[PDB]
Amino acid sequence: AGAVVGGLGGYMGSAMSRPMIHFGNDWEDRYYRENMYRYPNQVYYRPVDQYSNQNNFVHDCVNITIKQHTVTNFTETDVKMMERVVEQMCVTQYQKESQAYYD
Amino acid sequence: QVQLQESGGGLVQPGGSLRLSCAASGRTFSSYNMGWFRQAPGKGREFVASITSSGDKSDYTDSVKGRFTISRDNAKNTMYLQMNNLKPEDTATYYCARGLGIYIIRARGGYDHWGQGTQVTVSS
Repeated sequence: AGAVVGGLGGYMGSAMSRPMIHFGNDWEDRYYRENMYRYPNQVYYRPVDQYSNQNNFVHDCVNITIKQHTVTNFTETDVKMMERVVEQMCVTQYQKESQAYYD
Repeated sequence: QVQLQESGGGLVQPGGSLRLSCAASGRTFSSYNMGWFRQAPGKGREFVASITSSGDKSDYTDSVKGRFTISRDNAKNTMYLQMNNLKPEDTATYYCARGLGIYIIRARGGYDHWGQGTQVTVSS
């Protein structure tokens, strides 16, 4: 809790298994298999009440998780692949937080 | 020391347009990322659009993309929201706010120094 990214605090997830992402292309699949452990397995997010819906929560979660990971060598290909796997984890995280919020 | 106050608003017909402004005090408006939020009756403030300090990057909630345009005039210490193709769902109090930290985000917690707000009503 209470994590700071880019000078803003109040960010909050537990580690998740990184799954394989299936890109529909042999080279991308092989590159992902080679590099997937360099990518995050925990996502940064903010409380669900700070968003209107899942899409906006997930947008921040993807953006900030990747920024935190890349500012703390990643190419543009790495960023694009991180966007795919981190989006899935952020969706999972949103469902966890949403269920807790509606209780 | 940068504080904010919205102007513009009022009534607009469905499909019409209007422009909101957000005037800033102090000397460093041009160093702040900025955002617009809106609060519909009985709801909390939720993201509409944001713009970086330089004006070079902007972001929008999906339901306003292509209809609303955020902009700023650093020389005049003001940010704008041009609202086109207004829909009944757009009726709300609109607030401007100063960005916290270096990254524009969509969360309500990414901004502070909220203006007092201005009202937009789509006619019915």
